[PDB]
Amino acid sequence: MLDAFSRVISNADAKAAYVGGSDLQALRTFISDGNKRLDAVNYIVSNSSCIVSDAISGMICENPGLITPGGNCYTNRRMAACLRDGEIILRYISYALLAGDSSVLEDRCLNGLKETYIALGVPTNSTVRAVSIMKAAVGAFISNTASQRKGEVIEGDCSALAAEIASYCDRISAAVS
Amino acid sequence: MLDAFSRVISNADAKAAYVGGSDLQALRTFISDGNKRLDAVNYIVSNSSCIVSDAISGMICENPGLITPGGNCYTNRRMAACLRDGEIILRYISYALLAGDSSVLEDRCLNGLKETYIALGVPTNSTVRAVSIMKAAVGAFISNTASQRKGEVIEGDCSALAAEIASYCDRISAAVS
Amino acid sequence: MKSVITTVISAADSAGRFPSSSDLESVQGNIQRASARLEAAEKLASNHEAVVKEAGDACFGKYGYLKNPGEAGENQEKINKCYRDIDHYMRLVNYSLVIGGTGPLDEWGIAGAREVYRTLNLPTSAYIAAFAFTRDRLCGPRDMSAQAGVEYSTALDYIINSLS
Amino acid sequence: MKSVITTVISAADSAGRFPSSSDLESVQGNIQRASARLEAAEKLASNHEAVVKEAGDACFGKYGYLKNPGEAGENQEKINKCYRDIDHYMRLVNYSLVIGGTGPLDEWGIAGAREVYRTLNLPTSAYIAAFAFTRDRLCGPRDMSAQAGVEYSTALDYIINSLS
Amino acid sequence: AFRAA
Amino acid sequence: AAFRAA
Ligand SMILES: *[C@@H](C)C1=C(C)[C@@H](CC2=N/C(=C\c3[nH]c(C[C@@H]4NC(=O)C(C)=C4[C@@H](*)C)c(C)c3CCC(=O)O)C(CCC(=O)O)=C2C)NC1=O
Ligand SMILES: *[C@@H](C)C1=C(C)[C@@H](CC2=N/C(=C\c3[nH]c(C[C@@H]4NC(=O)C(C)=C4[C@@H](*)C)c(C)c3CCC(=O)O)C(CCC(=O)O)=C2C)NC1=O
Ligand SMILES: *[C@@H](C)[C@H]1/C(=C/c2[nH]c(/C=C3N=C(/C=C4\NC(=O)C(CC)=C4C)C(C)=C\3CCC(=O)O)c(CCC(=O)O)c2C)NC(=O)[C@@H]1C
Ligand SMILES: *[C@@H](C)[C@H]1/C(=C/c2[nH]c(/C=C3N=C(/C=C4\NC(=O)C(CC)=C4C)C(C)=C\3CCC(=O)O)c(CCC(=O)O)c2C)NC(=O)[C@@H]1C
Ligand SMILES: *[C@@H](C)[C@H]1/C(=C/c2[nH]c(/C=C3N=C(/C=C4\NC(=O)C(CC)=C4C)C(C)=C\3CCC(=O)O)c(CCC(=O)O)c2C)NC(=O)[C@@H]1C
Ligand SMILES: *[C@@H](C)[C@H]1/C(=C/c2[nH]c(/C=C3N=C(/C=C4\NC(=O)C(CC)=C4C)C(C)=C\3CCC(=O)O)c(CCC(=O)O)c2C)NC(=O)[C@@H]1C
Ligand SMILES: *[C@@H](C)[C@H]1/C(=C/c2[nH]c(/C=C3N=C(/C=C4\NC(=O)C(CC)=C4C)C(C)=C\3CCC(=O)O)c(CCC(=O)O)c2C)NC(=O)[C@H]1C
Ligand SMILES: *[C@@H](C)[C@H]1/C(=C/c2[nH]c(/C=C3N=C(/C=C4\NC(=O)C(CC)=C4C)C(C)=C\3CCC(=O)O)c(CCC(=O)O)c2C)NC(=O)[C@H]1C
Ligand SMILES: *[C@H](C)[C@H]1/C(=C/c2[nH]c(/C=C3N=C(/C=C4\NC(=O)C(CC)=C4C)C(C)=C\3CCC(=O)O)c(CCC(=O)O)c2C)NC(=O)[C@@H]1C
Ligand SMILES: *[C@H](C)[C@H]1/C(=C/c2[nH]c(/C=C3N=C(/C=C4\NC(=O)C(CC)=C4C)C(C)=C\3CCC(=O)O)c(CCC(=O)O)c2C)NC(=O)[C@@H]1C
Repeated sequence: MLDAFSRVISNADAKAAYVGGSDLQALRTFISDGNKRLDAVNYIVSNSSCIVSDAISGMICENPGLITPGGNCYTNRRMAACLRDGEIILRYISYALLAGDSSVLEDRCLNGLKETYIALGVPTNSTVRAVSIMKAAVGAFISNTASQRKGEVIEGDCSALAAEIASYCDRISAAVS
Repeated sequence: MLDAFSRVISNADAKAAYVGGSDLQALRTFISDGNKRLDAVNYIVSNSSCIVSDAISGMICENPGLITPGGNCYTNRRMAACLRDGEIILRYISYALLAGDSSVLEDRCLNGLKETYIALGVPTNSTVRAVSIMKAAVGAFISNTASQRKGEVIEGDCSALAAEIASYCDRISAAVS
Repeated sequence: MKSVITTVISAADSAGRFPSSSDLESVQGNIQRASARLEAAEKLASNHEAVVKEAGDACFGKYGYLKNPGEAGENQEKINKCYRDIDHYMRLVNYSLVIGGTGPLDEWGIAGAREVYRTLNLPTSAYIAAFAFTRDRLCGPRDMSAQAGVEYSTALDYIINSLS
Repeated sequence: MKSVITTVISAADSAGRFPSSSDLESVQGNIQRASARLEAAEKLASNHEAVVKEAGDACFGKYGYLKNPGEAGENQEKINKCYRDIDHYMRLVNYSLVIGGTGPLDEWGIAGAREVYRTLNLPTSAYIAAFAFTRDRLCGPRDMSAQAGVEYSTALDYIINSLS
Repeated sequence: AFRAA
Repeated sequence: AAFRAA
């Protein structure tokens, strides 16, 4: 798996060129803004439970047909597998946020996920909703604009981090879609 | 496995006591002097090839009977296995130096070494010699007084670390003895 | 006990590698962050009995039903054991802050918790409420420095997610 | 690529756990040490062609016999390949300095080398002579900062231990 | 089923 | 595996 730094090394290797200014600058910014990132990651792993239960729960309240005899969330065993999948998904997203790369979310999570859902009969369209609420919940907990959760981190700009985590959420839906 | 900090927690748990000043003090110096520790550990991993080869070689030049038909270092396959054992031992020593605890060297190395050597017929007395020379080289590469290796790290006091690494080398010798 | 060191040595031993750069560099994190978590740690030790009464109170103050017959706090015996567990948790919080990892909480607090509390009829929300108050009780400047309240709250948030 | 993040994230993925304290703390080691190794990285990129000629030079100065027929440097062509690899190693060194781990060198230079150099009859001591010169040619203040030199020598020492 | 499927 | 038994 790669991160922000080995991602540049991969791209610079393709040209057999040492890493210099152009590519070093941005990785220097990773460091500078690096403390914002660790908080960003912490805002996720600190409310990882609420985001998953809220997202699986929301996707069902809007589609009650899921907890119906014939729905993919019907029975305790299907509910528990879906909550677990949401937790796993939110976990790999959190990994890519700590690394500043999507390599780990796609290599170990989104690699064969949809096709997997095809076989089991797991609704990809509903899953894409669950992920959408998690993106909203996540996005809010990073900006510290959480409707209910209000922490005390020193104020600043985390829009690059929000835009980056949203992109990761977007490659999740894009993969099972 | 444990390190410097979790070893304190273990002893304080036995009393059901939070960790305070008295025990916090020592752990604070660990941090304080922590950069000398990182350096010392590097001095080992930096010359680990020379430290093992010189020691395995020494143990033989003083005891030619080891590379003789009947000796445990006779044949390439026994020599290579002895060099390998010398490399693994020094690695677990380096682990213990990085963590500030012997929990990892005795849990994962010295636990069943002697008895294993008894079974294999490996001379423990001779092994203790290789371990003894490794102690000297290591001691030398840590204090930066290496006859051949001379680096430029900022001067200071590393006797507590040297006395500390020596102690780990001693628990090896005492363990297979 | 999982820590920066314990993880870094475990990852290297698994591949039979001597410690390297990424390993020595990870411990440079300790030397930077130890101070903060070392602060709150001594904050707990220095005043852990006052924090636990506060946590204990809120728990039974929120859930009066626990003082009911056949319940978990039906008598001072079981009640005293409630405040006692809170302290066990709070003490492992102190441990994890000194370790700089979640080792103490994980092996001594979270492992088996699931089975023990269900088998003994102990409402998990009662635990969660005790640490949610404790976490929210923390006052930014007043009680500790900002980053010391971070490891403090991270640690408590950790226990909370483990109970939910 | 093995780094502070990749190691910490892989340790957590294996245990199915969200990033925690020692994970975020491990990367705080990143934010502290990047400067040093990042300095040395730009120093290579800016002047690696003088570093490889110097390294390539010392090598053939120490082992002149290699310019013999049926040798490894019997013709300028194979000679060109020697300096070329030296530059590969130095370029992966810069990679390892930017990554802050030994991954680029590990997979791109060190894995298979022994088999390749033995099968292709390229003396290992020549490589080590090139990287021992490079390491010791380093001048503390002159070429880079003090801690940048540490990361320089650490990387070069790593390549050497791998070939011995 | 993640591998096979 | 001789480390285990012995
Ligand atoms: C039907 C029963 C139903 C549920 C349960 C809803 C789901 C829903 N949540 C949306 C946004 C959202 N969710 C969270 C999490 C949450 N709120 C808290 O502050 C805490 C703590 C929790 C965890 C439990 C947040 C923070 C967010 C993001 C915005 C915010 O509320 O501040 C969401 C909107 C998604 C979108 O428009 O893309 C949905 C649908 N609501 C119901 O319908
Ligand atoms: C008989 C042939 C035999 C050998 C090969 C000897 C071994 C020996 N060396 C002892 C100490 C020691 N060795 C090193 C390693 C070394 N020196 C370098 O700087 C480099 C590089 C290398 C690796 C190759 C060190 C650093 C030391 C300390 C002093 C030194 O020479 O620098 C050792 C002493 C053991 C003791 O004090 O207990 C022995 C016996 N010598 C032989 O007899
Ligand atoms: C809400 C999330 C959705 C839902 C989920 C649901 N999925 C399963 C079971 C499986 N899904 C996976 C995939 C994952 N496991 C992983 O290890 C990874 C990451 C690397 C993922 C994302 C797999 C392997 C299974 C099959 C077996 C298992 O339980 O492990 C179920 C069970 C399906 C069935 O009924 O047997 C379901 C219901 N379904 C919903 O409605 C959602 C939109
Ligand atoms: C959007 C993400 C939020 C935000 C954050 C923000 N953080 C800081 C600075 C710091 N935060 C940390 C904390 C961490 N660093 C680590 O090593 C770890 C270990 C667990 C964490 C959680 C620290 C030490 C700093 C440095 C300075 C200080 O003490 O606050 C800032 C300041 C700017 C900067 O880049 O340092 C920013 C902007 N800002 C918000 O408003 C968000 C919701
Ligand atoms: C010089 C060092 C000494 C020497 C060594 C030697 N030992 C072996 C074989 C074994 N030693 C081990 C122990 C280790 N392997 C590990 O896994 C660990 C760390 C966790 C250690 C330290 C084991 C398992 C063996 C048995 C199997 C093997 O071939 O690897 C050999 C080979 C013995 C044989 O002939 O099969 C020898 C010769 N002997 C010397 O004379 C020294 C003092
Ligand atoms: C005995 C061990 C040797 C010794 C060392 C010594 N060095 C320092 C201070 C520093 N060393 C480091 C280097 C590391 N920190 C890391 O994160 C890593 C990553 C690979 C390492 C190896 C740093 C950055 C410092 C700060 C200042 C400087 O650049 O040297 C000290 C200072 C005193 C102390 O830290 O308390 C000393 C004394 N002295 C020797 O001569 C020994 C052989
Ligand atoms: C600022 C965010 C809020 C604030 C807080 C407030 N704090 C108290 C009193 C207590 N706070 C604690 C909590 C801790 N003490 C510690 O030792 C630790 C570390 C383990 C913490 C997290 C405790 C024990 C108390 C009670 C005893 C005391 O006076 O010290 C008070 C007193 C008011 C009250 O008891 O009702 C205040 C004012 N008030 C604000 O304005 C906040 C937003
Ligand atoms: C400090 C200990 C001593 C010193 C050294 C010295 N070294 C040179 C010239 C070179 N050294 C290198 C090595 C590097 N250049 C870099 O770009 C990097 C980073 C990748 C390093 C480590 C190179 C390239 C040269 C050759 C070209 C040059 O710049 O002139 C010289 C020249 C003398 C000679 O070739 O023998 C000296 C004097 N000088 C001091 O003051 C020392 C104590
Ligand atoms: C407080 C919110 C709740 C409560 C608690 C309650 N605890 C038990 C029994 C045990 N609790 C533990 C847990 C801990 N002890 C530890 O050793 C550790 C870590 C070091 C922890 C956090 C254990 C192991 C048990 C079993 C043994 C014993 O009784 O202590 C009870 C006993 C209930 C029963 O009927 O046996 C009590 C009453 N009571 C409340 O009201 C809460 C909801
Ligand atoms: C200089 C000290 C030595 C030398 C070299 C020599 N190189 C080869 C051939 C190869 N070199 C490599 C190694 C690298 N290439 C890479 O891809 C990487 C990492 C990205 C490394 C470090 C490889 C794979 C080979 C084989 C393929 C090819 O020929 O390039 C040769 C060529 C031998 C020949 O043409 O038969 C030579 C001679 N010569 C010296 O004198 C040295 C000891």
